[PDB]
Amino acid sequence: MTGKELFEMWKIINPMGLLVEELKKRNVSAPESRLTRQSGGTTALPLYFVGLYCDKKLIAEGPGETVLVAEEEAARVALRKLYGFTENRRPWNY
Amino acid sequence: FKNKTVLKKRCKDCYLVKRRGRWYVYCKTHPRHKQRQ
Amino acid sequence: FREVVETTIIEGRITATPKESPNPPNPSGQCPICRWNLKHKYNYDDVLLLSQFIRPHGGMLPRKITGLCQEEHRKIEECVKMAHRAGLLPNHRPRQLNRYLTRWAPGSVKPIYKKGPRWNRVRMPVGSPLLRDNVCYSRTPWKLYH
Amino acid sequence: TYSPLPDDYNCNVELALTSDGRTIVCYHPSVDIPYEHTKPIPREEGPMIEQLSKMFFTTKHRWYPHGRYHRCRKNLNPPKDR
Amino acid sequence: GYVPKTSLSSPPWPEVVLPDPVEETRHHAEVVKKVNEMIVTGQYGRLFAVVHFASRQWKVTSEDLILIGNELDLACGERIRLEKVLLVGADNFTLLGKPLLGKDLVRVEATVIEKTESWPRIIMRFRKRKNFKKKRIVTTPQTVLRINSIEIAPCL
Amino acid sequence: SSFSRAPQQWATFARIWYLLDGKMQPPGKLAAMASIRLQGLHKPVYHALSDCGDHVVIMNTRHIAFSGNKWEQKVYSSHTGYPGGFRQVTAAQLHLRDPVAIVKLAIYGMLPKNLHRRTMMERLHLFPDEYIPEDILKNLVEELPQPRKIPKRLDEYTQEEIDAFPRLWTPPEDYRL
RNA sequence: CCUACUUCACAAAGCGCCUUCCCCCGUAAAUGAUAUCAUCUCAACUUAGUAUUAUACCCACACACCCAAGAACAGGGUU
Ligand SMILES: [Zn+2]
Ligand SMILES: [Zn+2]
Repeated sequence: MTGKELFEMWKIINPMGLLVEELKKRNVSAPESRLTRQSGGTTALPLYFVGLYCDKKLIAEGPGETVLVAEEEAARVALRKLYGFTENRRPWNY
Repeated sequence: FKNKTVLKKRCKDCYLVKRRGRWYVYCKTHPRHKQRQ
Repeated sequence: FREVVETTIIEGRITATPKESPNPPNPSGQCPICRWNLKHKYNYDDVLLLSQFIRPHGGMLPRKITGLCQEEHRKIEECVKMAHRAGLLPNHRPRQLNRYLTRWAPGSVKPIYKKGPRWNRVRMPVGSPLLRDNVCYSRTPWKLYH
Repeated sequence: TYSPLPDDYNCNVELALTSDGRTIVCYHPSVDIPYEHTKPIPREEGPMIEQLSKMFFTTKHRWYPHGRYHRCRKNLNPPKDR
Repeated sequence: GYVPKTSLSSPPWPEVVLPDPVEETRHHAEVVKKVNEMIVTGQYGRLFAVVHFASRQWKVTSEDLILIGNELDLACGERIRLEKVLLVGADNFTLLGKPLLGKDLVRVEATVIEKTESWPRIIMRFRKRKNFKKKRIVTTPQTVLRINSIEIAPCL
Repeated sequence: SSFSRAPQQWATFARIWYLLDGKMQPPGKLAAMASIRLQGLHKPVYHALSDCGDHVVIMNTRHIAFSGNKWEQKVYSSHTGYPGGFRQVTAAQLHLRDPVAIVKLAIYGMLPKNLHRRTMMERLHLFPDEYIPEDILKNLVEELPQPRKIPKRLDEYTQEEIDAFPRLWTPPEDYRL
């Protein structure tokens, strides 16, 4: 699993729904998806950054080609942060 | 006008004026003195 | 400043005239520029400085009246020409390409059809050589030719 | 109040020297995007090459095909890193 | 020496007033203490490090691979400590040596994962119309190292 | 960090839209900025083969300003290819004919002289006046600072600034002026 | 371009006929400072002074035979 990604190893569907479930378990209101940054919205190569905000607090933001894809990726990033499987997490100890 | 590298006033009424980028000697009394740099 | 008024009968009346600001930084200086420590510290765009030596219609004022040095009067005259050509004195006029630092009158310069070889290039003057000694805060000196 | 660089973007940088002065510590926590700085989520060959060039802001040249020579020189199993 | 405000009267750059040395030293002590407490509590994830090994500087992290272009006189699988660590950095803080960090601060450990020879490199000389043509093949020895761990200690 | 591979790559290599205002700005400095952005030399991930250029939208190109007498001295030379087809036109004439040619040519000359130059120019959008197409406006991301700070006119200077600036000399009272 | 004339003859030609439309700047002046006159101004500026050639032309588009279209291909017509 070194170099692998959390959802590369554990395939999931509806990461936004799964994140909503996790926040409900943690007794937290559903996150608000918001457009933090965007570029070339009307072009064929857009860049959208979508951040999920918990009571006006950013929990995770993700990039994408469309707003839906960016929101989905932001949900995945939020899930990674919640589960502690972030890319910059502590290495495994050998 | 006569083209001259060195402009010289020939009479009293000859006057030097820099116009359209270059010097000219104009003269009302003797228009013969007209010189252009 | 005296102004001539007609009604024909014509007479001259002296009106309010500005006075030099109190406490010059460098009293006992040759010209006003030196008195106020501006020897090499003004440019074509310093309209506040330049307009103080300008007739209401844009003409320069005589050196005898202004008290400026010969070199400082020349510098001010050139800077005023540049400011007029750049349009920084819209109110000082006799009665559409944006420019600045134009040394020559626009109507007296011919196009550079044949710029010479690299070693003998014909360069386009920029600014005025009279301001060559202005205070330079940049590593490289001002390029008077482009 | 002096700041080495604007603190608005990419992190809040704080430089320091250790007491011995032989190492430099930098504390740079990332700065989150304020909620107020965000917007709500909204809810023939010739003509074809012209359309593609307009779409992707490229030139026509890259949309024309290439010969078998190049198509077969191209490596179909390139090495992959990371 | 007053000068009226003209374009060239003042320098074109903003005036910067550096913090007074005493207050700045107190602030440095505060920041260093904060970072040291982060290290003590283990508030970091991946650590990277710029380490000067062989003759070059490598940006390194745990599990990384490094290809030294020479034999190291070490048995394969042997563990080593890389000692010239110029920089150690985390998500929220970085430590810079002047020019090297102390041994007590950082401990970068590697392992000789492989010893090999480089692919044949061709050295050809040629000069036209001189009958001058020479060819040589060189295989430089190489050692692959795997960086196992990067450790930091609260020694600031 | 923590992005998936494809979103991370897309974000890293996405092309941003920049806006330059050419009003009273030197076309050369505008072109330097635009050429850097078009090549992508403003990105740390830059590489000639990565196609990392960005979009640059320059407005008010009709209102650029040349230093010196360049409007009259600078000459743009072209040849139709036919005998007697050599055309030399001054900067002022070229500007009057095409209000975009000057900036377009400056950026073209500043770009690298290879096959990517015209692809880069395809990402350059020059508009003579303040009007910009709506799609381009929505695409815009950032506005670059104008390279040259426009000097103020007397008509623009505030009375407070005029008062602050000292009077330099005592004009003789008995003078016509 | 072929109505005449002519070479000639279901048409090609001239010796025949028809149509041909915009400037460029060298200087001459007005007002006016530096240099309170004066001064056409690589001073600001006002005219002769204009190019930023104005336009005109073309703009549709799926066998076989004929063609004023044509080397082939292509093009026009086939009601
Ligand atoms: Zn005479
Ligand atoms: Zn003096």
